[PDB]
Amino acid sequence: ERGYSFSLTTFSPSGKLVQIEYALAAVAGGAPSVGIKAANGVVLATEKKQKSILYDERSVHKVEPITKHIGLVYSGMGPDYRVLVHRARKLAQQYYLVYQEPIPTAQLVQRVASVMQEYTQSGGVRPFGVSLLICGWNEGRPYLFQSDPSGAYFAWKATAMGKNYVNGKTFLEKRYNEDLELEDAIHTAILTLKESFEGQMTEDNIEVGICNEAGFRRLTPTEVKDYLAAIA
Amino acid sequence: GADREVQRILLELLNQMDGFDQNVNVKVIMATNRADTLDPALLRPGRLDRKIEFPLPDRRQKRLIFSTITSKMNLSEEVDLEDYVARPDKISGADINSICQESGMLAVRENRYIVLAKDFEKAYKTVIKKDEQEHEFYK
Amino acid sequence: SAGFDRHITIFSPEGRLYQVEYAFKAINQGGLTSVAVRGKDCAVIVTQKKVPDKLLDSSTVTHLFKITENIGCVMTGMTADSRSQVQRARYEAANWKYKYGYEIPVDMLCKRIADISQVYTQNAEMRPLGCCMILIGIDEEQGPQVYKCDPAGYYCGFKATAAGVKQTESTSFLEKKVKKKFDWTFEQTVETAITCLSTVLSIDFKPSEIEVGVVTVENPKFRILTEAEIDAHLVALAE
Amino acid sequence: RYDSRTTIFSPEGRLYQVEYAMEAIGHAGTCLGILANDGVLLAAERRNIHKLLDEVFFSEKIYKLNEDMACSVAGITSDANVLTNELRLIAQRYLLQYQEPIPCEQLVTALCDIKQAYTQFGGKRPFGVSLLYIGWDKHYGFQLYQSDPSGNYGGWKATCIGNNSAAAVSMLKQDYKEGEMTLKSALALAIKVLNKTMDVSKLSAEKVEIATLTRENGKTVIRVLKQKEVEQLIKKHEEEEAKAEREK
Amino acid sequence: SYSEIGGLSEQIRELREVIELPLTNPELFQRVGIIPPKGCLLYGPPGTGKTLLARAVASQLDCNFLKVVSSSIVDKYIGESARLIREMFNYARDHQPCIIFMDEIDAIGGEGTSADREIQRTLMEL
Amino acid sequence: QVKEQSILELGSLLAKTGQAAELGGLLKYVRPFLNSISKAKAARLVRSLLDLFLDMEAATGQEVELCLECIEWAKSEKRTFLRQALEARLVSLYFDTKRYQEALHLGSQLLRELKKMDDKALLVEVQLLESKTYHALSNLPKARAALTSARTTANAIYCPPKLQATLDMQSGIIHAAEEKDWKTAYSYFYEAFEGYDSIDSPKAITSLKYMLLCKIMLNTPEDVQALVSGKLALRYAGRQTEALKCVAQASKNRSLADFEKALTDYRAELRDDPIISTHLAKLYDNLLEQNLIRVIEPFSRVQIEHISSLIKLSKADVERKLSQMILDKKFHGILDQGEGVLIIFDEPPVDKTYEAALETIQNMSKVVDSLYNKAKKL
Amino acid sequence: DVLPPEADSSIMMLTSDQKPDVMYADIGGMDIQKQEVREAVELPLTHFELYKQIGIDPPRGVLMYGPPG
Amino acid sequence: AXXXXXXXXXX
Ligand SMILES: Nc1ncnc2c1ncn2[C@@H]1O[C@H](COP(=O)(O)OP(=O)(O)O)[C@@H](O)[C@H]1O
Repeated sequence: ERGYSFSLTTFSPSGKLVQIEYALAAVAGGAPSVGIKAANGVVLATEKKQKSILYDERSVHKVEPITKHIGLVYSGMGPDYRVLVHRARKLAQQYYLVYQEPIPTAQLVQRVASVMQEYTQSGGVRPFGVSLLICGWNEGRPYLFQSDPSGAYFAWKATAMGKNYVNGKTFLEKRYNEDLELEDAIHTAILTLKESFEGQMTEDNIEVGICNEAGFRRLTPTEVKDYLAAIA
Repeated sequence: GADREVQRILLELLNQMDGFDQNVNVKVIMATNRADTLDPALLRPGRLDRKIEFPLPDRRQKRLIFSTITSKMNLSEEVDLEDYVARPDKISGADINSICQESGMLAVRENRYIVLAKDFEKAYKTVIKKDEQEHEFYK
Repeated sequence: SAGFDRHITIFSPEGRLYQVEYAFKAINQGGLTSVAVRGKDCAVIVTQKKVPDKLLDSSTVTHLFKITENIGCVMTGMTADSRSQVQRARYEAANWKYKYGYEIPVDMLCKRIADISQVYTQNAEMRPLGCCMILIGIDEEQGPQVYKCDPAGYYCGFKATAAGVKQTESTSFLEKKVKKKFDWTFEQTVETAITCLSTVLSIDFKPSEIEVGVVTVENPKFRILTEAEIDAHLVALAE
Repeated sequence: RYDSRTTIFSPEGRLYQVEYAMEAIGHAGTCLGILANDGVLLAAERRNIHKLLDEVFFSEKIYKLNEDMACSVAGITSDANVLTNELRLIAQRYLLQYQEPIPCEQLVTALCDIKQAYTQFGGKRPFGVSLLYIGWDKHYGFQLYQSDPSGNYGGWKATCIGNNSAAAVSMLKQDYKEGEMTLKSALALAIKVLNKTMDVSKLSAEKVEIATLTRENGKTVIRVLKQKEVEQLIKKHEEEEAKAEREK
Repeated sequence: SYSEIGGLSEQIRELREVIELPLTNPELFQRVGIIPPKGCLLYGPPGTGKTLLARAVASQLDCNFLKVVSSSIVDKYIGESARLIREMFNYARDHQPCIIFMDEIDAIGGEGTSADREIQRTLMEL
Repeated sequence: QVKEQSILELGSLLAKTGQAAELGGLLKYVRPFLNSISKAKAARLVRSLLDLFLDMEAATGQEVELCLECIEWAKSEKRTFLRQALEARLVSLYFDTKRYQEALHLGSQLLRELKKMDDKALLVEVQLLESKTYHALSNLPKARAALTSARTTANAIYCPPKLQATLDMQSGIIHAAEEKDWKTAYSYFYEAFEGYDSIDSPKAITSLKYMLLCKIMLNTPEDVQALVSGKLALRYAGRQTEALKCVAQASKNRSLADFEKALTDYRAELRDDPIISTHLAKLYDNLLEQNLIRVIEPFSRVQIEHISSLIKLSKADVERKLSQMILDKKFHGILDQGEGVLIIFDEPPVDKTYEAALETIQNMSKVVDSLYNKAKKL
Repeated sequence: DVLPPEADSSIMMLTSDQKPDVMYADIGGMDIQKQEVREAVELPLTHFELYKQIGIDPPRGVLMYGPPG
Repeated sequence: AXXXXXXXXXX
């Protein structure tokens, strides 16, 4: 596997496509995002910490919408996130114009992942080094999927990508009861990030979206501040 | 002929630790920072029996660590070491020794013979902003 | 730490794209620095214009370009690439206005410019553009705005940013400035940019040694302070 | 070494990349289809069964291609989706063009050529996915087809791919049943084979996945047995196991 | 003399601190109870005179100076590179006190090849 | 649903009114009500009903009785989660009532069932109650394994902040009873403190008092000043924090009389917390030795009357403590009573030469025996 | 005559003047780790009677692994 | 790359 690490179209002697793995390293070393599916909806969180006060925290939002009922959270090379979202909104849109119903979250990831897999079949295109968490509330059941640079889309109930992900998962499996409600879920989601965010959880440092029955929405700085104050 | 001579070393290591010539009362202490790259034969219960793990100090070991590095330093009574041992940042042991060894160096520069609370915060922001470079696009 | 590097499309084992990394280190090869400071209703960009010859046509040695009637940009980095990035932007905005019926907000113009740079990081066809852009514009409903798009395609909203050889101290200086919150008056902002650039380099800043751009909410137009004004501003900074 | 491109021939004449690819199937989950008259079954293994993982599809390893064709997968996840996508599109084209279901084998040849075609033109990575096919037709009834990454396919009466393929394939031979392959016998063997092939014992119901294909009143229901019936299936094998210990 | 290096008043002043102090007035460091600081990393454009400042500091203290061209220490044969660093510090124990001035240190400090880990080993030895 | 909320309120006001018979009757009266409500709601209701009931200070003897009746009552309806609930509280009540052997036995029953079952949240709670009960019984080496059982199961559960405080406080008591390591004893108390602090629980003060005690016992009576003011300690600053303050100066000034003034000045603050009594008493009983030796260092014969004056202790008190110190081989001396003097002296060595001879004599005694056997051969 | 052998410091056998001078209480915390090491590389030399009383030969190696610093 | 080396012995 030593010399086969580079090319994404040459199987290693052990049948290991290494380059996809190294891309997954770029995900495993990115901003921590946490997802929890409460029986009332889907809650996503990620730390939007800038490198200095010179930044305008509200400029770039990580927890984002695709349609009215789907949103994304990423842990990896940012700019590679944006190219993903646009092909996501377009894909979410291209579904609407053809079928006229909001794209089921299963299909969107099936085609937001199939977007990823396109770049991992030829030499001359780097894999999308940003794992994605997709929340949606369709057909009356909250959904939380993770699409990876490798092209495989999971069906996570609650996970966390990015730095210190192993610890985050351990906090879950601990404080995750399949029978929570969205209100409690937000507290758990914030806490899971709290295990790694190196600092006070300022309202311009953590960005949270709630995928409930009515639709996904990036929480305004205050409401999180209402939430963050309670947890602290 | 190079990876072969690194392997001739590990095997010569393996063969004396638990091999035909059993030694009496020769204990071997080994330290590594990875713990998974190590060959499975050198982690098999018999050569390196106890695989002690040294995890990053929690909110408690950091207190004990602070109390021993500083208990020799001259700290001005207003320095509440519990104000810095609670900050969530995952400082490591060198970093706690650092946040202290350089903390005093800031006091020494100003010719003050007592480390004051002001320096520790000036020290505390230098031994933990380790990103610095980053590039902002790996996030 | 060279890594697989030699190709922009091949990840390093740790998950770091070295070729993209080297882009930024090419950014400061221009040997100059630009600072943008966002005030209460204005944004001021100051650059270093070190004309190393008495023969150079000083009029065309500018690092400041006008992307559009309301958005002005400064390039820090390779002049050739910075020129292409400027030219690509102008089309991107003009296509934005022509396509949606209004002038492109300074917000997106860095996004589209960033998006263009990002694909050059995946598809190993174009060598990445080695220059950072700073977009300043009086944006309606959001006051003056500043953005800095990097070689890898990362853009952020900056209360103040600086790119160039002395970026670490320029940002540390600004970081020291913005925190002692004050009434950032247009005079204050223009002064702040000049001081930031001056302190880092340790120069007197003769009238012609810089090119300060100014955009204000009152007159949402990109203007480059004429050499007479910088001297007036500079003398104001002294006293 | 001649393993740099999928189109380079080794001096002995071996396309190494194809050996590397098909050998890559080993890391994947185990899928088996047993001999059966009036039916044939697929049994897969859910390799990743962590707790926090919400089960939304219930069929991570068994796909339905045509109204009477089901195929599992054992290999790369990304390639598995694209092949299963290309498989269905091929099958439905045949239905549109001939207004007749794609007769199984011509489905495998259509996919096998697609998979093989990658092993010929350069710059495309050899599909690292083998996949069992079961189904029925008006031509030969129930059939089992074993696709390989190297494109080569082949009819089979009982086969397993992926993890511990050797252990499963031999045992499927050891108790191999010809003619007497009623569905019930197939189910008992299928869970019976997974018991040792699957390292973790007790063949916990949720950790196994059986989908059966039967010809009912000319409708060809493709079934994915729910946990409840697996529990009794695992119990049915579990009860039979204890009686065998009486030898001691 | 320090005066001969020119325009580095602040930088020369700093390097005096870390290097000069622990060697001349240890009392100050032991008075406050902190172990003497050891080591200064001088980075700058080539030819700016990093070595001279590091050479003047030896001249003021009258302490022996050992100069290692760091790039040279990384010889091709395995384990020679770690050994040269080891002999340096082992030499220091015999002759004290010595400013061990390592030239460009990027070579030894700052991955999958036999030779790609020899750089790794040499850092661990340093 | 509506019927559930009110009965919670009636007990609370009744608990304020202390109608234990009404509350206990209510608890038995709410028994048919408990059947009418959900298992989850009733549990916390009966918990709060039982917790509130057991909370009342009307110790009429039905507390154990009612909990036993509550224990049986859950047995009939098969509400295992609740029956493990009443049992859990019953072990708690026994421990506070001094009834230990019963507390351990019932808890030992609870641990038997809980271990295999779920609700590890109660295993830690009950596993702790055994850990703290085993300490009072004086079985320290069995509490160390007990607590590490709760801290080998805490790591696999949520460990709420309140519980995380208890698994600490009991984990600083057990490092204190061992009297070997304090810096670790103090560290857990500080961590134990901060956990209780946040939850604004009354026992956070017990956290602080022991912290000061860990500082005092570590020969650092100066650090007590700081914490007693601190930042999180000011809010709690009161008599209790003052109790340890006066003792600390007692050890710093090394005044057995001063120490004794503190022990008498503050009786319900040092003598009513057995961890503060056993450990502190060991101090004064040790501060006396280190001071007796310093006084006797010069003299070579000193009237037992005089040593009393220096140490500021009654002749009887020094009469004894000298007697035990000589007996235990602390200092080499002798107390002559007919002259009221302590004859200090120097112990000469054991003159190894005679020890090598006595061992050799036995050696040669064995050889002379083996010579006999050769003699038998004739 | 048989002169005494010479193996005092061939491979840097720690001399009586190279004692690192770091007491156990100087190391901070590491309560659990210190005991595990203190149980395989320190205790058996002193209290070997205890090990042989239980029938287990004392552990002979320890591998301290964890994040750097 | 990295080259291990043998050696003779000039008497
Ligand atoms: N800034 C300087 N001040 C004084 N001498 C200098 C300076 N820069 C270079 N020199 C001269 O060059 C030599 C020192 O350069 P050196 O320290 O080797 O540069 P560097 O280490 O930065 O590559 C001496 O001969 C010195 O006189």
